[PDB]
Amino acid sequence: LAAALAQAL
Ligand SMILES: *NNC(=O)c1ccc(-c2ccc(C(N)=O)cn2)nc1
Repeated sequence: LAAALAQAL
């Protein structure tokens, strides 16, 4: 989950 969101950066 973190990675899925983190992609924004
Ligand atoms: N918001 N951007 C990111 O989080 C992000 C962009 C690109 C990459 C990345 C990682 C690894 C490679 C490689 N060829 O090993 C290339 N680009 N990470 C994060």
